[PDB]
Amino acid sequence: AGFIKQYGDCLGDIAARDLICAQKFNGLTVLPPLLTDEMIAQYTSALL
Amino acid sequence: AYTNSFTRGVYYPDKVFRSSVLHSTQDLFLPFFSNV
Amino acid sequence: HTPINLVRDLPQGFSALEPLVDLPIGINITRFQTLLALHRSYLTPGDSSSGWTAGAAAYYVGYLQPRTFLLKYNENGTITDAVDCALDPLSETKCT
Amino acid sequence: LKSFTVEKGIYQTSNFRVQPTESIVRFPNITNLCPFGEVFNATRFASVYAWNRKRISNCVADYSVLYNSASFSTFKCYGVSPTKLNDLCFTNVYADSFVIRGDEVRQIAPGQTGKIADYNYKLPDDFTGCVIAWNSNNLDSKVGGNYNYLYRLFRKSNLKPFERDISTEIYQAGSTPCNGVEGFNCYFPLQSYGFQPTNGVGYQPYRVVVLSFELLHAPATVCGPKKSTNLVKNKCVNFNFNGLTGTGVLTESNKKFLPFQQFGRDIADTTDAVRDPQTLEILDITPC
Repeated sequence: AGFIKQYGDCLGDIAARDLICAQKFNGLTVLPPLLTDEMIAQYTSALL
Repeated sequence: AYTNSFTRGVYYPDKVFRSSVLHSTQDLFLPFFSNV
Repeated sequence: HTPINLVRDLPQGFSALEPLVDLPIGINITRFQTLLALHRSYLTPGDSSSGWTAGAAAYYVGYLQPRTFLLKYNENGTITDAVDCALDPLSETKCT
Repeated sequence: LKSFTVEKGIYQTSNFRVQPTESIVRFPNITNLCPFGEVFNATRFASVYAWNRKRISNCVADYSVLYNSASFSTFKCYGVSPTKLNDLCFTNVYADSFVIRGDEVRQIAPGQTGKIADYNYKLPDDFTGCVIAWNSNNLDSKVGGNYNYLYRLFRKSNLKPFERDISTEIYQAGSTPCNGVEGFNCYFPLQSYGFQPTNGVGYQPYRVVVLSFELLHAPATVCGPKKSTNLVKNKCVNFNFNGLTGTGVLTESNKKFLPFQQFGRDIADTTDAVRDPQTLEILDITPC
């Protein structure tokens, strides 16, 4: 969550302890959902 | 005379550091509960 | 190395063995033999007849076998536990 | 889209990628250098027939000094590029240092024949190694003549490569039993070289060192030196640590590595934070 990872924090053999960062390495990207969680709640609020 | 080496005989397979992970490997090890 | 108030048999507990040395000898070794030392006190005469004491110690030898193991790495990087998946059906499941 | 007209929407045209700023090559700390000084800057030299053989192993052998230095008349490497030694590593290295005549210097090479090549010091046809030689007219030569260096006139058969024969025994050329002494058809097997400072170039004694580099499967003990660069952090860089390479931004980490362990690893099996060979610092892995 947050979609922001410190580049530097990341560079060597430990950061891949952070799996997402490692994924960031090999072209694997995770696009964010268009409807944000906060947004999703509102619907759930409304439908309710 | 024989005894039971219950758990012992485990040494780090390599220099590589790992953390909070379960890493399977096959290496020469003393078998658990082996006869010594 | 660990201090122990062990039974003659080895203590039951888990510990790792860190690598001290890596020697490039590159020699083919078929066999080995252990060496012990004698211990003589002031009282003993120096001669080899019967003035010598081997001491209490005992050692054990086992043999390694290619096996699969699951090593659990701590946050530290030390290995807390291991599972011998060859050992038991419960163990076999653990690796899978 | 392969079209002149584009409908409204969001389209993925290309890929964004930060290019690396610089290249970093690294090898471990320089210490534990092989004693070259003992061989090259040696006080005394052995004879050709029985030459000194000092094995060099368990070190980072820095060849650069020998290649760059002016002091040697010639430096020739058959098997590998002389420039390559800094990069190349060999399982075992043997240094054969001996003093021989200048004219004969050419003989120290693979596939050669002569007094030294056949009887004295023979090299393998395949021989991989480098031969470095220089003059020692100043050191070795004596006005009276420096007899100390001997080579061999007679032998039962030709000498194999790197085989040396120290033996003093009287060689029996003929049928008559020598019984340990010279006489008809009995001669001391070695003859000395008369080097004198007055003599010519060919005549001058030369100290030659040949570094054979046996290559086996066995672990390689003698590797080349480390040409390293400075470490820059917080920048997408192309880094090359001891074993591995990659691009990312090296940052200070808060990881506690064990004294023995060199590299970390991802759960996934990735390269995450590495220990710098020069400084015992732990630097975490970040794709740029």
